[PDB]
Amino acid sequence: EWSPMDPEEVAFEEAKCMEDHFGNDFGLAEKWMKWSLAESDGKTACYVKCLVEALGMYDKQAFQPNNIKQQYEAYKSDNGVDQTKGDAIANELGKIDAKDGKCESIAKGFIQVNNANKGVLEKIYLLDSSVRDAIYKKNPQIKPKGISIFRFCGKQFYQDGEAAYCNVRKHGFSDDPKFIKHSNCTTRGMRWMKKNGEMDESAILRGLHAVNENGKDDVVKKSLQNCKAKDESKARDYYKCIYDGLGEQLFMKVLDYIEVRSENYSYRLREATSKYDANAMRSKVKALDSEAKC
Ligand SMILES: Nc1ncnc2c1ncn2[C@@H]1O[C@H](COP(=O)(O)OP(=O)(O)O)[C@@H](O)[C@H]1O
Ligand SMILES: [Zn+2]
Ligand SMILES: [Zn+2]
Repeated sequence: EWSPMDPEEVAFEEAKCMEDHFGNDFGLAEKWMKWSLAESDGKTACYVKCLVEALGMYDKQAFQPNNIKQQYEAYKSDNGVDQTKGDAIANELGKIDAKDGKCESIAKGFIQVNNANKGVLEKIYLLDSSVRDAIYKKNPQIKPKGISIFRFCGKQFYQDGEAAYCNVRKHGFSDDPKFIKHSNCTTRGMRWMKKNGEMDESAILRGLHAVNENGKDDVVKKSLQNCKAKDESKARDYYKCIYDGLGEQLFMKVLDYIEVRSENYSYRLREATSKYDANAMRSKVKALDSEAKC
């Protein structure tokens, strides 16, 4: 089921749709980040479809006005949109064609509504820079941009420089009791574990393909299938199952790149940081060790 999303959740989902559809056209990716959605750019049609489904705007045959209303209500004290305009676009979007559910059908009505209320959707869905940043400042429990998911989780459970923490940095795993909470936080933050507590196999494979690995899909599937996990330590156990299946070297190569990208989800969509560079990763991992005082 869908529920209101915080600015980190929307930014995560937006970046995932952009990566899946931009097709190495960075100028088109730049337009999407600015929400310059124009039917006339080839790939934009199916990108909008990805975006509205991921944001809970589109479900069955047409849009869901009560989802958009729920998203507006969840952050009305911060989105800067009047109650009149809020309920307006919810109903205004829920009067769309849709019906069949094609890319060009949903994108046409979305681009049409977006241009009639420019900037309002970015505010309601917490992608507007001022709305996003104010929410982050008032909600320290949400991971903001500029800090990695592992560092954000690590600061909750470990003292900087403590031995168990530096083992996590060095080997990606720890036997100490705090690692159950930490790996639950990071596996969920990486979306390897979904909100409902179940593993997302495709999300793990995204991390492998990001570092240009290709033959290990059926290896990950077996690790998950044969894993004996108890609900008290569910994420930790699946995390260790993936660790053992891939081995430390490959597992950490995947995790290090996930960590670097988690500071700003648009990382791979800028051209200079669009390609995995194993040589550049060494100094990035070193800087993250230093940040943790390890
Ligand atoms: N919590 C977050 N964690 C990681 N990346 C985030 C988060 N929130 C937003 N982002 C990313 O931040 C990017 C914006 O970075 P930057 O362009 O320098 O900031 P701004 O919006 O001010 O331009 C967005 O495209 C989004 O992907
Ligand atoms: Zn090691
Ligand atoms: Zn096969």
